[PDB]
Amino acid sequence: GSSGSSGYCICNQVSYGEMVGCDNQDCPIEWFHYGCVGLTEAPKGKWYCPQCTAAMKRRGSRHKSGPSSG
Ligand SMILES: [Zn+2]
Ligand SMILES: [Zn+2]
Repeated sequence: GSSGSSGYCICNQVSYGEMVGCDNQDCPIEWFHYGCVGLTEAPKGKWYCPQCTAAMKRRGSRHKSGPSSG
């Protein structure tokens, strides 16, 4: 059993250093490192973690989620 860190960022590490809270409160992390996501500096506009933008993108165009059979 590995205990100690709260595992937040995608790297499964504690929430330290300059972190950017995902705009989507629903986000399971809502906290990613700047070096992990690549943010030399705070985002002027709205910033969405790579975990959401990936999901939202699929839901957008080609929104076809039917029954899995075959
Ligand atoms: Zn990280
Ligand atoms: Zn997110």
